[PDB]
Amino acid sequence: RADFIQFGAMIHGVGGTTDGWRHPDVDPSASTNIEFYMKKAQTAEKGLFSFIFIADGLFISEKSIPHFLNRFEPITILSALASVTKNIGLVGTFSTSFTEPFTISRQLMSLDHISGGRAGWNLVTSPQEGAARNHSKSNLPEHTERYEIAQEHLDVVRGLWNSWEHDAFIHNKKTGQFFDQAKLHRLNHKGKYFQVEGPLNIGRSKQGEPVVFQAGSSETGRQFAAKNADAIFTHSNSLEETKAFYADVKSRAADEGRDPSSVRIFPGISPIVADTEEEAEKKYREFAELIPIENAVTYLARFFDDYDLSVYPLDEPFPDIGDVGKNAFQSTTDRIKREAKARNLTLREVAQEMAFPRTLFIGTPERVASLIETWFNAEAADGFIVGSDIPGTLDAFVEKVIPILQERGLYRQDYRGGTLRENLGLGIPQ
Amino acid sequence: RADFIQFGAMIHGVGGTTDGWRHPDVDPSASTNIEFYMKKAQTAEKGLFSFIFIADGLFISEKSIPHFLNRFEPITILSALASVTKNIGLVGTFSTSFTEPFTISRQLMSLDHISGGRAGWNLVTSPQEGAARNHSKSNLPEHTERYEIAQEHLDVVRGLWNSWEHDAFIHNKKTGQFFDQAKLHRLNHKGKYFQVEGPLNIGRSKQGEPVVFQAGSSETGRQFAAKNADAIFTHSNSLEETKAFYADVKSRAADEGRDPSSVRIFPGISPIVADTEEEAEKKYREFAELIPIENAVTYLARFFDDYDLSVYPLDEPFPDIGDVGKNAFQSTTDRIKREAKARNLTLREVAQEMAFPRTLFIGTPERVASLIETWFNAEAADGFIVGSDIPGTLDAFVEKVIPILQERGLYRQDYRGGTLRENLGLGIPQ
Repeated sequence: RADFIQFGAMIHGVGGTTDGWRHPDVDPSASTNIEFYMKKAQTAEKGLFSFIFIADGLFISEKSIPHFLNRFEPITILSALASVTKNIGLVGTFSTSFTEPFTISRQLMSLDHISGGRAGWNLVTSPQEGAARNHSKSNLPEHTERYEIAQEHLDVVRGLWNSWEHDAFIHNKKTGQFFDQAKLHRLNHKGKYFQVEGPLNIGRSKQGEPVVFQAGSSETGRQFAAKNADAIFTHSNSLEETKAFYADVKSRAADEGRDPSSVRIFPGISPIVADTEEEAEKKYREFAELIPIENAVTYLARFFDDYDLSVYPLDEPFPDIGDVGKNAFQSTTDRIKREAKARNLTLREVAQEMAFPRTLFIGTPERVASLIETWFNAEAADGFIVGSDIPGTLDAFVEKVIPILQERGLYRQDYRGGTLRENLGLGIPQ
Repeated sequence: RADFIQFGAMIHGVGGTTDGWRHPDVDPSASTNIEFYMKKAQTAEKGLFSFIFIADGLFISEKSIPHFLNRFEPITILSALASVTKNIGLVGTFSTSFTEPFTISRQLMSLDHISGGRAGWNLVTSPQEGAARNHSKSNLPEHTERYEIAQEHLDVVRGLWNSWEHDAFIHNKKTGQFFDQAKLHRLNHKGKYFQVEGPLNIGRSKQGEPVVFQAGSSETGRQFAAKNADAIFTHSNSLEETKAFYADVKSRAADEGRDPSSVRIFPGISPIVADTEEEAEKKYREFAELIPIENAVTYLARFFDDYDLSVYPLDEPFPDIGDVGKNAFQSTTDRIKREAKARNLTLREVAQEMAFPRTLFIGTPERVASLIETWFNAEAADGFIVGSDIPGTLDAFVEKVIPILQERGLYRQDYRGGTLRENLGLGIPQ
């Protein structure tokens, strides 16, 4: 391909699982540990990653995963990371549901100035229902209305970012003209959900304004992202599904009058790289074995409801149970039955793999680089957002996979520039 | 006195005046210049200052002073400064009028974790009226209602900060107990202005929770600050007025059932320190002369409305105009008349001094240290918040005034600790 592949690094504290933090290598305080976040950010920058990504959440219970219980908030951790990094982008999740767009617009643009033009906004339209009750609302608006709110919120945020033209600040000490008043613009916005006069009290950044990311998956969300986003996150459940998503979103973007190459699609992967196939599998198994087996069998039991799995000896082959019946997730049960037979899995192993599935992107650096190249050449991805919950995985990826991609001409030898737009290959608007 | 005096440093970009940025020494981009903010923060830390302070604003027009037009937002710049400082506090202005307390609570507590327990909140109840129209409101609530909103907002913020007990996170890998569920508390708040279920998704910091600052000056604001604040900002218009403010607020705090020593009162000063009296006066005059004289005479004309000041030659003594009449600011006009006669000021000089008054805290390091000691011993101040708009003033203060205060036993030789509470002399609540 003519362009280069890009990577982002999701920094996610003690990770996305219930029990991964119990591994001997995991620092259980990682989610509020500034050293952990700084070290991961600098590892990603060493790998020339275009950005780091901080997810977010606004509602928890006693059953939330450990990372969700106690974690940094995104604009603060990204601003702190700006001071100890140089070129890597800083992408944070903020919802359109609660905060006023003037506040979000200021905070993102301020990060964009602090960082020299590296800010990005992952826009979330639909938080958990319970989040409404943390923000003085009885309930969230309905799906359709949440996307109308999000469109108006984003329009106001981008309108405010353009309050000042890029050359508005003359700073002429001799004449006393600090700014050119013809280059200052009030928004004067009076919409259904927001009324915002302006102007914003911060000007254009070195990349013009922050980059917008979105992870819309529904019909409505795919269309919203194709209309509005610079980059789109998606899943990597299969090459076929991701290829279909990519083609659909790129087509929708053309329908909206955009150049499809200006929308960069980033599936999420969590690769497990080791020097040998067996070593990588051993690392996967160490983490899959952390789940309390009774919890995994109980969750497995949801797909074989007509049986008590407790009578089956754990360390014997998975039973030829399953029959047919009919459950809302029955095609799941036949994939489970087929995999268990294909690899002669025990009941314990089936339970463990269901609680923590094995990534396709597992094995030698050469295999993982080749898979990544294949997805890139197949137009399933313009890049990947790399998770690294298992300790050492980001370091292994940067040290071992990146040099192969560089040697094959798919990855740059150094940063293209100092702004997120430049490193993603986007133009800067004014 | 038995305690030590403390200082904060207000970092304020190109400063608080209309024309100070035109001085040859001022960087006119300072207000969005990360290097400027980092250098000032590190100078204050060199001086063992207990905190830096970032003011804020939420509404501008073409006539706003240059710093207000284009400036960092506080939580972002404070988080960026956390990474490049060690012990100094990080105090930011946020209003209770627009943002939900869950958001403010998270962002402040996240800064408190990033920084190791150095966050502070300057709580503003009453922003400019125009700010309402930047946040989807027709108008701000009335004075009384703004303070009721602020009380409920603060109560929710502090309630959320106590969602987790300080020892809630067990992190027991062997048992799988990440937290003690008996040490997690929902707020379940249902008030007039806010409804917030909780819990917050971040735990206690190394100082428990952030410190609250307030600058209430009205009867209502003084009472609100005495009830709620750990530290209070005020003006330094005269020793007598500041002494009266100090005694009043300390008495109100005792009325609210608090130990008055747990409320630290910080008047604001902008000292101009030089090796000689004449050198310091020369620096003052360089900045006072920057104002376009027609603008200063026009503003001066508001106190002598029954005369055209344009007929009076600029460089002759100030005219014996003024008579009596009666204007809402007439006692001002007699102070002006009396000063102009006392120092034989020209019309130009009177205009310049009105546009930019000369601080009492001007002159040699020995004079400025002695004045500061006098205000401290007179119980006008527990410390001062130091402005340094004139380039070099913070450096001169740190290099020349601080060592005198240390030699006289009024200032520590090193930081008391790494948290803002410790350095202010406050206890930590749990």
